[PDB]
This record gives sequence, structure tokens and C-alpha cells, in this order.
Amino acid sequence: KFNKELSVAGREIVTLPNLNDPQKKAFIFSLWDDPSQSANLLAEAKKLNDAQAPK
Amino acid sequence: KFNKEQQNAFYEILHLPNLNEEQRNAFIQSLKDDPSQSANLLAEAKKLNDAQAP
Ligand SMILES: [Mg+2]
Repeated sequence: KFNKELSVAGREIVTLPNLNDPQKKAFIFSLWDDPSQSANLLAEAKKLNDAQAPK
Repeated sequence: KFNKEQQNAFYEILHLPNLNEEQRNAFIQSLKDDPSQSANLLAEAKKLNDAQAP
């Protein structure tokens, strides 16, 4: 079930290095509110991790 | 409901380094089961994390 999903998605999000805390917390909270689109949140979080990578 | 209390627990659990996948998954599932024991589970997760420190 979305049990492993939330755990793996969660860990991946919190370990993204270019996201600030508030952003991580926001994603995590959303992840919990709708485990359904976890795949979407993660991708989006990665994209943002890339946008905020060193310029 | 106690959504905020479980979201917070979920969030903090994701930051406990000494827990293993199975354990994190256990806590997550237990979190959504009885949203009431959230604050309780959290406390346990933390004590477990320390108990498993390197
Ligand atoms: Mg393990």
C-alpha cells in the first residue's frame, strides 16, 4: 500500500539538498494529505530541487 | 481532526536517521491507523532512534 510510498517518497524529499526546510515540510504535509499523488509530489520536488541548484 | 498532529509526526519521523525502512513504514501505517496515538508514536519513534544510535 502507499505505506512504502510515503516512506520512500518522504525520505527522498527530505534528503533533497537544494530545497529549504519550509519547502520540504510543505511537500511532506501535502504528501500526507494525499498519498494518492505521491509520485507527482516527488517529481515536482525534484524539479524544484533542480531549479534551485547552484547558479 | 488531528491531521496536523499526524502530519507533524510523519515529518519528524522522516528525520530520524537510526530507524530502518521497515520501522519507518511501521510508524507511518500506525500513524494513519489511530490518528489519536500520533503524539505517542512520535515519542516512541524518537526513543527508538536513540536506542539504535551508532
Ligand atoms: Mg533495514
